Order: sequence, then C-alpha cells, then structure tokens
Amino acid sequence: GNAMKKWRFLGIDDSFDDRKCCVVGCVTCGGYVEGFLYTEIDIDGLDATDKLISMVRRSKFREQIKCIFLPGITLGGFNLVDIQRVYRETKIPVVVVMRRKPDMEEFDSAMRNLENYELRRKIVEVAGEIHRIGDIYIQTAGLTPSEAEKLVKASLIKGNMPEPVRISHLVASAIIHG
Amino acid sequence: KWRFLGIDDSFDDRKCCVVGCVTCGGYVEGFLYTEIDIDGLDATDKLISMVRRSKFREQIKCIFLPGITLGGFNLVDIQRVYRETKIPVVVVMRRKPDMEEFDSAMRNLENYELRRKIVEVAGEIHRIGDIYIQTAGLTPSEAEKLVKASLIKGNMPEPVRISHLVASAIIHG
Repeated sequence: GNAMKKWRFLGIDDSFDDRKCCVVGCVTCGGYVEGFLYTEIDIDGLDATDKLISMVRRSKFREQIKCIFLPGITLGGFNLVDIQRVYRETKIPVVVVMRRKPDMEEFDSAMRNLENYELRRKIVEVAGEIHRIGDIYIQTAGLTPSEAEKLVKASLIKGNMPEPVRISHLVASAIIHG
Repeated sequence: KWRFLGIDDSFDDRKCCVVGCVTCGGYVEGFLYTEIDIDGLDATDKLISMVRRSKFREQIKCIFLPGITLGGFNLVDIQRVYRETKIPVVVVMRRKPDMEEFDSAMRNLENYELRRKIVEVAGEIHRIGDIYIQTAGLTPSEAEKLVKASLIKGNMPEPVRISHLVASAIIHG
C-alpha cells in the first residue's frame, strides 16, 4: 500500500511517424525519476518483444524493478509485445494499462494482412483477459488482476496512468513529433 | 512554483541529441528534443528554434544549461538565446571551467573567432556556493534564487538532471 508506493517501477511508451518508432522506458521510485531506457522498433513489425527484453537487460535497475507498465500490447502501431515472454525472460511482472478499451476485432481485421499473422494471433491470445476495474482496462502477466490493480494504484501520482508511462510518453512524443 | 526548462545533451561518434525538460516544483511536465552537429556551430539556432516550437514557451521562468558546450564544442551564445527567446539563461556547472585550456583545445576547429566571441559573451563566472554560474538576462542574485528553487536532490537544476538521463539513454544507454 504505502509500501508499494515506494517500489521501483519501469514504464514504457512509444511514438512513431511514417518512418521511425522509438520506445522509451522510465524508471521511477515514488514518482521520482531515476533513469531512462531507449530503443527503436520496426513500425508494424515483429521485433518489439525482443527489443523490449533486450532494453530491460541493459537497465542497471533490473534486479530492483518490481513491475513493468505498458500502454497496450502493441507498440509502433501493430508491433505486438508478448507480455508473458517479457515476464519469463526479465523475471519482472507486466501490467498493461489502457484508458480506452481496445477493439480487438477491429485490431485483428488489420493484423490479418500482416507478415506472420499466426505469431501475431498467438501473442494477442497469450496477453489473456482484459479486466475492467475503475475507469481503465488491464492485462497482466505474472500477476492476478487484484495484484495488478494494487500495483497500478501504487504507481500513480496525478492522473490515471502509471507515472513512468506518462513520462516515457512525453519523452517519446518529443523525440518523434518534435 | 515557476516552470523551468533544463537542457542537456549527449553525443557519440555520429550523433548529438539535445533534450529539454520542463518541470514545475520538480514535477515533470514536458520534453523537447533536437539534434545538432558535433563540434559544429548550429546549437544556438537549434536551441532557440527548439524553445519556440514549444507549448510552455511563455510560461518558462528561465532556461538552465550545464555549460555552454553542447555536442562537445558546439557553443551556445547565451546572450543570443536570451535576446531571441526573451527567456533568461542560467548556466550551472559543478566544475570551474579552465577557460585558458578551453580556448586552446578549440583552435583546431573552423571559425575559431566566432567561437571565441561566444565564450566571451557568456560573461562572468560566479561561485555560487558550490556551483558556478553564468547568466544572461538575470543578475547573479536573481539566478542564485532560481537555481535554489529548481533543486530537488543534489546541486543541479532538476530538469537538467532529468534531460541528462534522457539524452544519455538515447545515445549511450
């Protein structure tokens, strides 16, 4: 509770234009910014999971990071992140936090025309159930929905997205769209 | 309670990025990003251009820099930044720069005369306790007040600390 508010959290978000996608990680402790991570992924590509795990394995904080937060299960548009794989390879649980429910049928209608639709379908399936609690939607790897909920709450400063996600979004957007 | 804009850079053998961070009471509110030439001449323009751009531009109390030296020796004309932006500039440094050695280690580059003038206009270096500052558009005393107001932990302006972390992650991490 009070205790979990002090745990070290990694928040990741992206930004992309017509040509480049960057992915930013931010490490916070009680909202206090301690470090950043950076990488680039292929737009609508297939490398996001590998790229994200490799990025984390470069953190000097990896043994102290208690949770990874993500804004969805895709980055760079349609570059899916296998959250179970991230959990397994990094040993850090993952909470996906979405302030808008994704339209998964719509998403698939796009995905079905991309390279290796079979892998993409599998990655979406392993993300599991979308849980509605409060005004946000979550998916998780390595946590029950209740545990995920506690972690999201503990990661908030002002507003409804985990603090390091909010900050990584601001960085990534500045790199691309500025 | 002011918004402060803290700028830092990072570079390697190929690229130099410059990152701006806007904080209010240490709370991160926004970021700015540009690239400049290593050991080049475009930093002042790029920095002014970056500030203009931005959505907090008329809310910024001052701009903090960790030196005038971005991208190695791509020097920032702080008087020009202040004149063009109307935002005062405070340079905050942990180490008293040996400007004798600085003038020597630069003679190799194109248009040294231009560079020499940029060094000169930054003006007097003041020991402000513990750090050293230069200013454009504020007195030592007003600058001192703003530096103190911008600290969270440690002796460097919070948004400078945070822009360093970002820039270094992009280039080196």
